[PDB]
Amino acid sequence: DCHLSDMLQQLHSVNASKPSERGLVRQEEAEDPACIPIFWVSKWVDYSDKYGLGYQLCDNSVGVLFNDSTRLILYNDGDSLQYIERDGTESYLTVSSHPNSLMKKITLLKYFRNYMSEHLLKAGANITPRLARLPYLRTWFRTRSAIILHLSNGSVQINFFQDHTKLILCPLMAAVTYIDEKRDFRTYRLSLLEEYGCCKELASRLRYARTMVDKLLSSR
Repeated sequence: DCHLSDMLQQLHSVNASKPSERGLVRQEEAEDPACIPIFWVSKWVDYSDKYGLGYQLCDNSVGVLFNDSTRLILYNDGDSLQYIERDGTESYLTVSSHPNSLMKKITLLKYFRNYMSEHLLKAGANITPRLARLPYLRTWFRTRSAIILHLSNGSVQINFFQDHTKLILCPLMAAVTYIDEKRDFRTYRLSLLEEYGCCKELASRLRYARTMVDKLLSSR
């Protein structure tokens, strides 16, 4: 994929600049407001053992990547749907049209939504949000330390288990959004982090992110 290789040059470049090793870190100068992601995953559910991965995007919409490789999205109007077949074909339905062939998949997805509503906290419920198309989870994996979520607008998001820190990388804006342990949000242009450096926390997570993209390319 083009975007994934684009993101690999961006991440390496920023890492080979050793931004945590500057004389004085001027991280704050690296911030670009024009680079704030339009979409990120706020909540997610790993029912992969029987059904697949359900997630919530920041706009309150939800989606599932089923085990049969199919995909379904529910918009924030709570009725409008998008179904994407295994072989990539998209289509638009309402829930209330009652398609018999999708009721199971509707119900499944509805469970997911209901569940993240009562049982999970919204990651980045604060972030100031910065017109674009609504993406689906292209693919995902988890390791021992994080879960990686690869969206179809090019974006890759990473959520570390240890301490709740998260990354939203966009290869189009060539920008990274870091979410620290206090749920504070900041967006950076990767090349300005090269120039003005950054703290040891963000640098070490960007060093990790690059390995995860090496994992995505290897499995794509």
